[PDB]
Amino acid sequence: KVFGRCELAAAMKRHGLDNYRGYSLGNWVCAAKFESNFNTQATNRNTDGSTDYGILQINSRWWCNDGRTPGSRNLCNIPCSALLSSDITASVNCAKKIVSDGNGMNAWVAWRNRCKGTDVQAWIRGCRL
Ligand code: NA
Repeated sequence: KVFGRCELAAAMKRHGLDNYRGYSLGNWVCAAKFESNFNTQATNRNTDGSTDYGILQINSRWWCNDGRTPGSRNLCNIPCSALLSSDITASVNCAKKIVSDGNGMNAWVAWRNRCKGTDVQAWIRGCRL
């Protein structure tokens, strides 16, 4: 599923991401734009041979099982394929664990390089929330 910007903002807010660990809704929408272009089916191979899955490009090195990432963990206890669903529940639940790990949203390199310190409220502008 390719989410609309406000459509994804509504879904992330319903699932309790607005101001989760102090990160406003616009930070999460901005991360999703540059990670996945709001596409739940996005997959991208990392150089280390792990893969990133779904709207928030969650890595198989630590967070989900894809059966092809030697020496990896599955700390969200989910198949990585569950991170591609049109229903973002599994992605959001797993993102809450990631952002709680100690480095906040710096875990998402695209957030750090493209969203951090910017006017992220622009990403929820015009949305009925
Ligand atoms: Na894994």
